[PDB]
Amino acid sequence: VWLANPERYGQMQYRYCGKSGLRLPALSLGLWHNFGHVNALESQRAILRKAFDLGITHFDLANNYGPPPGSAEENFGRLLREDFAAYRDELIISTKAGYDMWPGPYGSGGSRKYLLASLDQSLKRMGLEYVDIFYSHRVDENTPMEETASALAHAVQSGKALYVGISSYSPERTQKMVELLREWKIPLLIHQPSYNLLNRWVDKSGLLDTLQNNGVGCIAFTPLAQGLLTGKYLLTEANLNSLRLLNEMAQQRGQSMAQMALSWLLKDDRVTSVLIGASRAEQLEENVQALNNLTFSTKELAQIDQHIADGELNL
Amino acid sequence: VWLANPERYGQMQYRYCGKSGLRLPALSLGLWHNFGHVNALESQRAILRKAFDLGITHFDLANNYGPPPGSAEENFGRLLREDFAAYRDELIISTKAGYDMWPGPYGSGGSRKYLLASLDQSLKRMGLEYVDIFYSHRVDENTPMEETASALAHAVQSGKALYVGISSYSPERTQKMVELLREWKIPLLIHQPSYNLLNRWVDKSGLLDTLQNNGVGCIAFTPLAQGLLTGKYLLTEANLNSLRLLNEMAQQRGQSMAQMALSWLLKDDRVTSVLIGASRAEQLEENVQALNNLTFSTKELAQIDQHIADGELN
Amino acid sequence: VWLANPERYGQMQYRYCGKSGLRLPALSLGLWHNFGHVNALESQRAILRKAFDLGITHFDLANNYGPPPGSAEENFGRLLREDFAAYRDELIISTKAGYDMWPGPYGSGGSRKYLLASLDQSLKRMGLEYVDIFYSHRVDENTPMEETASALAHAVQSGKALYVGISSYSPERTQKMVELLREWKIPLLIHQPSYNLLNRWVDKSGLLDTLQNNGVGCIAFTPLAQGLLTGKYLMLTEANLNSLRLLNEMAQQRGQSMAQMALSWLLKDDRVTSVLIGASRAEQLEENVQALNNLTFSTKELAQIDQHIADGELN
Amino acid sequence: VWLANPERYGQMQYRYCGKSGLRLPALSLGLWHNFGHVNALESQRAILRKAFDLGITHFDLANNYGPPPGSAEENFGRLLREDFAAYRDELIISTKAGYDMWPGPYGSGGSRKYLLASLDQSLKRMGLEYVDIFYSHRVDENTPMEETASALAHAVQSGKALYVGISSYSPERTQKMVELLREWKIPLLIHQPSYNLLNRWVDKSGLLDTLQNNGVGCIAFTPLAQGLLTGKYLTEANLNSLRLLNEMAQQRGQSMAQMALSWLLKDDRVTSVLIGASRAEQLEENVQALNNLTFSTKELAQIDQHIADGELN
Ligand SMILES: [Mg+2]
Ligand SMILES: [Mg+2]
Ligand SMILES: [Mg+2]
Ligand SMILES: [Mg+2]
Ligand SMILES: [Mg+2]
Repeated sequence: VWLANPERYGQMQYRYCGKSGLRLPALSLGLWHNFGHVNALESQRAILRKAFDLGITHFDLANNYGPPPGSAEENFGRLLREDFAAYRDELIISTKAGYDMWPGPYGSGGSRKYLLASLDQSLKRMGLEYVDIFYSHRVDENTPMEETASALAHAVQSGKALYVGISSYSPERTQKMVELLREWKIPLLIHQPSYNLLNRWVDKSGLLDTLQNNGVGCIAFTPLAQGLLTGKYLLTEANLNSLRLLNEMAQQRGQSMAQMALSWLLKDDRVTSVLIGASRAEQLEENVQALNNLTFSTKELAQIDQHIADGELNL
Repeated sequence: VWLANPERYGQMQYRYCGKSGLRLPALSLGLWHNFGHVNALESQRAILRKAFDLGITHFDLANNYGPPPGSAEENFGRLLREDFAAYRDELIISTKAGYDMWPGPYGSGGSRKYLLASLDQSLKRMGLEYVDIFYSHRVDENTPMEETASALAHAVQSGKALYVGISSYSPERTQKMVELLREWKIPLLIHQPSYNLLNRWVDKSGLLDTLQNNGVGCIAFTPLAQGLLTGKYLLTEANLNSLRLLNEMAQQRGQSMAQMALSWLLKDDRVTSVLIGASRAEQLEENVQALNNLTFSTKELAQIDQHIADGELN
Repeated sequence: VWLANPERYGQMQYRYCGKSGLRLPALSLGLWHNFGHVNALESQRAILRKAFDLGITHFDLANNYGPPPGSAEENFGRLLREDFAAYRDELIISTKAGYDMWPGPYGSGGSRKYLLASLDQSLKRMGLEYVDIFYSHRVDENTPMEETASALAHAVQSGKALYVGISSYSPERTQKMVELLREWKIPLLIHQPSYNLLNRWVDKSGLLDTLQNNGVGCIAFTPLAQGLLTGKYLMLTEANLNSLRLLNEMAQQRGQSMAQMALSWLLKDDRVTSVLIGASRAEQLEENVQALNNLTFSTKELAQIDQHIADGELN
Repeated sequence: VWLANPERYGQMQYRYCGKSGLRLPALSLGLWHNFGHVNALESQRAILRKAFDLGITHFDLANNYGPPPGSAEENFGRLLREDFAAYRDELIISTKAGYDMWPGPYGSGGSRKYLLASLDQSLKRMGLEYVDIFYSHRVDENTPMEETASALAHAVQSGKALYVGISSYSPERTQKMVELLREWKIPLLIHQPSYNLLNRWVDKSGLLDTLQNNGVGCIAFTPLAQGLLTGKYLTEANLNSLRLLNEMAQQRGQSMAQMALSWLLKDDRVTSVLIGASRAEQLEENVQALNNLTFSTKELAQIDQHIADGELN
């Protein structure tokens, strides 16, 4: 019998997701790694318990997370049953379909066949009646967006998803999805782009403007650029020199490199949340302290950008 | 085996709820207090049985009623199983979501997540396939009403609620909710404001007009002003003085103070029902007698208001 | 094990119901009487089996048929399970709600509460997943027809009724229900009025114009005027009886019983989809279906029939 | 325990169905014959396993396939449970209602009663929660198309079919069905007409254009004209011209059947051809039609002349 920390909601910051009434914690837990069959369940159990004890109420999955595919959803489902039976209505659970999941022409893409069959598979693996958010995981240029939208719509109408999201859609395609969903009287809840210090496509492309204009939230995937924006590597000598200079700016702020990278994303109120792909419980404890310093000077932002340019860190 | 009073429908007055074809008893039972795990089930049983024997067919609940939260729904569900198994289709059962119910950001307010997870919890606690009326229990300024309305609409489309209501919404927000639900071809059935002799926000604000203009019914919550209108207290000296003068008017009518307060709400067609929160069976027998004198003269209505103004009883 | 007549579809006439693709037998069986707990089930069984062996595929019920109320549905459900388990998809089963069924304010009228609670009760009594036609049984002036229509629409969308009907609605109210159901993209299937030789409200009112203009079928209730148009009575006046005697003489000249002529008269053209026969024994069905052998009337005969009705004051 | 061929997706060609995102294999398996209660289940099993091993992921049924009616659905359902329990999400399974299925006024045609009762029967026989495509199997001139379309829409909204199709509808009635389903926000996925070298109503009539303009797929039923466009073989004149067509196939390095299938698949106007195989080896043979999908103008003219001259229509 496990009792979550009674003070779990006392320190975490929650942000409304776009124009919706749904509040996400400013850091959410992603299950892309660390939750497959290659990872001991004991380590997974410690990560989920620590996340919820820190107030992290959103756990982001996809059909193909593991490895092998599906196994993150299976393991999460087991841990939900063991440790979170009383707490499911305090959690926001997502999953997704769009990348390669199972073999053959219906195991990938944006088709109604793949999306609705995959959703049914994910619900069965996780042992849930519904997910809080179902995403289209990526753009399928070969399926008309009307088909994809109408599948997202069916998942909501049929009670298998409370809300729907998209991931890695351009501003123009985001706009079209919002309009198509509005035909079914469903607001697009949320967009999940890759977004961090080193990958600024969402600001350059004007995605953040499209999202605010349509009241859609934004949750940053790979906010730590897969370990580049942590202590980890402290590729080219110029890259590393600029990473060292960024780490010095973080130290000036009393922050770790990772904390500053997360604070940097959470400086825009147009970012709803940042997805932390934590591999041990201590990482969550350290990352959430980013919330202690969310302001940057003009000079700081200019210097950050200048170090990124110098080191050619825009990969 | 319990057999309800065969004459239960013979005396109660029923009112159509706004423009709808649903008839509510002019007095309904509210379960805000008295039905928690802190109250013995035998006392609850005797209240529910008496209410139905008097023709009271509408039982009003909300997710957080108890204490603790959820326990009034649980206890009601047990009693429905034990005593009302043959009668469920003779009852109108409501519940609601909006106030704090469970910890964290999804346990309060107007979101789709909270309303729909809460409704599922309530149906499970009560052992019901659906409720007859599902409410948004209060305004959430931080959820768009489009979202709250769509969640109510989903509850109806999916067969978990027959009708929908709102509680404590301004006239402007109530109008907007009527419009938003009409986009789903669902009429807003009912609004549950606080309304009694001493608190007439619904009238001054224009809400009663908004409800009639849209065919929405009105069920008065705290019609006895939480004891102020029962002579429980017979507060400033001028308050107390005006309460005693009100009680004298009641006595001139052959009524208790509680009975006059209820008759006053029921004096015309602007109120569908008044929600009585009984702690014992006898209170119900006494309150339903209000129906024997629903008439007030112009002079009586003026003198009531004068006493209230004089005592600053607003 | 009971095997229905292999030749059952060979002689019955079927009529498309209004503009729809649903074909009703020109004679249907109604369970208004003879199917209550006051009637032995062996008698009921003989009636249903005979009906179906004659090609009568439409069995018309209502929540309150018995007595007591609901017992016709229960008895029918038992016989369906015992004798018609392989034949349900060959049957058109209807039920209704609108008259007094259970005590109190939700047990009568047109409200969404009553209609939807009642349809659940009926499906449980009959042991069916759905009925083929669900009716509003009568007008409720105190429920808006938008509420009654929405209730019927919900029965269809939820899969508990394939089609919907109304009974005893005026032309103007019929037209409104058609428009209201069309907002849900549902056509009104059918109208069940009382209609027979002695009761021509449907003609005189304009109902038959409304039904044709909107493609709604018409199923005649009490086509034998509760025994007035049979052998039974040959309180009624001497003038009434004299005219009924002369009508029976007309029937005999056509080689028909009075009941057969009364049924042929309704079915003489395409304004009536079916006539509801309320048989109390198997033989009655055999006799009534033979009305189909003579559906033609001359202009002189029609005028003569009306004259005897006027002379005898039989309206 | 049966393990499908790991290389099954490596050679088959898949075509997007109309404007949709659903990819059908260029050859699909039809179960019109060979899957009845008159056919041993071991032979059916070998056929379905071979199909899937070749990458044929679409299996096309209808209520009344057998004989007796319903039996193809029942047998396919058994083989799905035995051999394809892990693979159902890789399959596209259709069924249909429209022709004579059961006795009486509700057992044929286009009515909501028939289509929805029939789909429930088909799901039960097959042991499926839903089919991937549900068809109206033929035109019913006595049911308003609004009724048929609404019943197809209900099958989709209720989760009993992912997509909807029609079969043997004129271009005018096709166009009407597309419009009616669009009122329900459902795209017509696919049309299944009879189409082969000897039967070109779909081209003559304007249908292929109607399908193209509305983004609807086209799957050819009886692509081998019921054995006429194979080795198998009614007049002396007919037989003469079938001999000559066979020579043209031999020039291309094809059997008559391979050429007849290549001819349908020669351009993008056909999504798939429905093969009704009676033994596994036929499928191995027919799939090689994909090796040669090109025809010169001279071949195309010569084919047509042999058919003209032989009376083959
Ligand atoms: Mg696994
Ligand atoms: Mg364990
Ligand atoms: Mg007990
Ligand atoms: Mg028996
Ligand atoms: Mg076997």
